[PDB]
Amino acid sequence: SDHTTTCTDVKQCRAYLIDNKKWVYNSGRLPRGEGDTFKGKLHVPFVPVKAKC
Amino acid sequence: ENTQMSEAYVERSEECSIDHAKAYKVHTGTVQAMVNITYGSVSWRSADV
Repeated sequence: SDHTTTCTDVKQCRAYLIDNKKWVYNSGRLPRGEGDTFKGKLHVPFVPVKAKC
Repeated sequence: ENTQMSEAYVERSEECSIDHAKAYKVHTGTVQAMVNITYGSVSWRSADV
């Protein structure tokens, strides 16, 4: 919370955000997390099935 | 001054359980048939031999 930084410009300091309440699929277009990210699974809804055409 | 990892890895697709090319090796095996038999004054009776 708060933490008023004692420096001048907004262009010389980066910022981040650590939200861990929800979880995301490991895309190839997202940066990898810090350490051990767990292997928790979601089902794939529309699987292949052998039908009649 | 930065570093991006970007590894890649090949695994089996999810449609491989429904169509795939099984690769068999064939040796000689049994021969079966089916016959229709009548004789004299009886009807046709069939069995697997």
